[PDB]
Amino acid sequence: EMEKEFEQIDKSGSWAAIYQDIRHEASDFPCRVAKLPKNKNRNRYRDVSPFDHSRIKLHQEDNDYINASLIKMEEAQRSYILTQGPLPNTCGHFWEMVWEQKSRGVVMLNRVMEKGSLKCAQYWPQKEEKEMIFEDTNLKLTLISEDIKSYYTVRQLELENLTTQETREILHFHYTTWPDFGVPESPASFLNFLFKVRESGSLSPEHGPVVVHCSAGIGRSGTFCLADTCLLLMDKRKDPSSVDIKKVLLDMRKFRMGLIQTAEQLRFSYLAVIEGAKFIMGDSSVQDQWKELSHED
Ligand SMILES: NC(=O)[C@H](CCC(=O)O)NC(=O)c1ccc2cc(C(F)(F)P(=O)(O)O)ccc2c1
Repeated sequence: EMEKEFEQIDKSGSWAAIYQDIRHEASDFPCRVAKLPKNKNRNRYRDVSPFDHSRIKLHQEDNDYINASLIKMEEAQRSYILTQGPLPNTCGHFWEMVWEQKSRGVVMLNRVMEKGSLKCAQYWPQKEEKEMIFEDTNLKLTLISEDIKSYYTVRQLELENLTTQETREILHFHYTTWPDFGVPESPASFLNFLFKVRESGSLSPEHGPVVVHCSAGIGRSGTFCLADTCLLLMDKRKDPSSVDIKKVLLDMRKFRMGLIQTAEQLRFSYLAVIEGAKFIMGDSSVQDQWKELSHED
């Protein structure tokens, strides 16, 4: 029982313990390819690498490496590609990955400038008159429109494979107020963001997996995916009471290491899922409650 467990853990103040027990149970698979001397500059962080069994491969011959993982949730029937914030030298690989995996949406949960350093490279154009070209991967990216809100910006991008001259629309959902190792403003804000992503059609099975990222591609990225997966499960299982957030997070960590970086982020996932459960069990008629509470404007 989810809500019961939440109160139980809250009262005794066991969030750090619960979280740490999860870390101590977390799967462990090799990241041999990530550690090859030729991929050192393709990794943002030394301790954050994709497992070999689930890493996304680039359809390049000389080097198919990119720090990205395919989180394949079998029961929930949803895949997500979690990846690190692109480096100055991996933006072409990033968009290449987007192209080859046929993703339709990209979810950015961090800021290019967090605290005081490159927490991510500026991988999309900021002005529609100044398209970006990644000569290494033969891709062109142009900004078509932007929809700025208080805590998130949604963008329409046109990615073109210059070899094929084929064009595609990519939706970019950027959560601009989620601090590294921090939590969203509230379950409402987060859920308002999640549902807009759901509504765009970016998560549909007719498209490639949505590409989700923050700085390392594990904390905020993990919190986002855990919530979405648990909500999916509560909408599918005979009884949502059976959805164990802890077990869900553990199956996710079989695909990428370090998902959810703080006890507070795990606690927030409980909060987000419980709140989101309300608007899945019929009461969806008042979803606008989140849009109002999130402020948005
Ligand atoms: N300089 C490094 O590469 C060290 C290495 C630490 C070690 O080797 O033990 N690791 C990091 O700097 C390092 C590791 C995980 C992070 C995780 C986050 C994050 F949780 F906020 P995320 O949501 O962006 O994944 C942000 C920054 C993060 C930095």
